[PDB]
Amino acid sequence: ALRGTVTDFSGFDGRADAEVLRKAMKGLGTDEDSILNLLTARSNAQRQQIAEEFKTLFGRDLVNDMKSELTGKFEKLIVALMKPSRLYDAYELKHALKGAGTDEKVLTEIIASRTPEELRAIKQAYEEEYGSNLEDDVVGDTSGYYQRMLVVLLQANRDPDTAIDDAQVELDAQALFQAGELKWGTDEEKFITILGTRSVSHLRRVFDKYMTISGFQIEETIDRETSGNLENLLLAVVKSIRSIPAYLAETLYYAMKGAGTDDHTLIRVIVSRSEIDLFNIRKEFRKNFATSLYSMIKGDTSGDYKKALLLLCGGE
Ligand SMILES: [Ca+2]
Ligand SMILES: [Ca+2]
Ligand SMILES: [Ca+2]
Ligand SMILES: [Ca+2]
Ligand SMILES: [Ca+2]
Ligand SMILES: [Ca+2]
Ligand SMILES: [Ca+2]
Repeated sequence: ALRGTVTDFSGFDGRADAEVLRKAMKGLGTDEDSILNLLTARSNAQRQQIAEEFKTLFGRDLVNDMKSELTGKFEKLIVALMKPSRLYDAYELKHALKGAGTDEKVLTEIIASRTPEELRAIKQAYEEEYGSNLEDDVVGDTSGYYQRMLVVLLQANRDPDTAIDDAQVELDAQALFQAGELKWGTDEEKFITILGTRSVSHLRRVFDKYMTISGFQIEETIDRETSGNLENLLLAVVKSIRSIPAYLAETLYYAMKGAGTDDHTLIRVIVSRSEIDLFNIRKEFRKNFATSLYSMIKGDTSGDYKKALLLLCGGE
């Protein structure tokens, strides 16, 4: 089913690539284009082996040398590209959570779209890297039913997908209907429990059944019932339940639609998904916005940043 756009380079020689990169950085100036070109064509695992070889040949740290060399967006992109896969989401969440700053955009995006298996992996990689517990960090920086919905999701405890029980499907669509539209106010506790714990395939049936009973798609009710971060988060969760690729594709579209470019989100989703499902994300993107992702990136960005980004997307 899923497909990323970056694979392992056949005929990889770690040590040959470290020499290319030394040479691209040695002395006056920088050859961005050999870096760019070499690195968007190696898998993340291969980038780690290259970083190892560079260190045993030159006693130098590859990423440190690269960030003295490079600047701006392209620096940020090559650095994200060099982050170990198993550490990148942990890193982005730690960086969303920190200082005064908490950036709900990133927290909502990662935690709503990662599977239980990935949230487990992420929670383990965060405490082992940052010496703080992820849940405790989120709680500390968030409030309300937004906070609670993130903790539910952080339990990575969604029900398995067994066979569908149609009475349960009816029972949950009716409960959501009584919790929001038939309610003066909203029973957010009900929404967080059903949306937060039920298996994915059962929620796909609930959403349709909800449509049938109410005449509304669940998104429309979420929008009528809730405001702010919690609205944002429940929308993100619902979208991810129907399709993580499609959700991420519209995260992308909106980063670079809104006049400027949310370079942070562009780098973050392209790099995070490049070996998971970025192919399928480009599919959902062509389907819904009637542009190729390539064409939209090619026009919203520039330089070596644009070149690297397009080599990572691929497409026609
Ligand atoms: Ca140099
Ligand atoms: Ca720099
Ligand atoms: Ca904070
Ligand atoms: Ca709190
Ligand atoms: Ca209501
Ligand atoms: Ca609203
Ligand atoms: Ca734009």
